[PDB]
Amino acid sequence: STVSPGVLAGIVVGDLVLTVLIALAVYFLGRL
Amino acid sequence: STVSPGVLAGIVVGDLVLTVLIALAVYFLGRL
Ligand SMILES: CCCCCCCC/C=C\CCCCCCCC(=O)OC[C@H](O)CO
Ligand SMILES: [Ca+2]
Repeated sequence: STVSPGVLAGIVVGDLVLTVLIALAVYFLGRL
Repeated sequence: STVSPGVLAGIVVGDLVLTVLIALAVYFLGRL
């Protein structure tokens, strides 16, 4: 087979951190 | 190693849930 536990965690934590970065950037670009 | 179907489903849903709440949070905050 499915996915290794390390690959999944990396993908997901990566997904979420990116989600946060985008959210911050939308907020601040919205301050302009 | 390999991730069970149950855990994969739990993780995928946990990700989705945190994603929409992060989006909601920025919706609210951007409104201030
Ligand atoms: C292999 C591990 C990858 C780590 C990735 C972490 C990302 C999920 C973070 C928070 C979920 C919190 C929301 C709660 C939603 C239901 C609980 C849940 O996610 O359950 C997972 C568990 O594996 C059920 O078997
Ligand atoms: Ca995502």
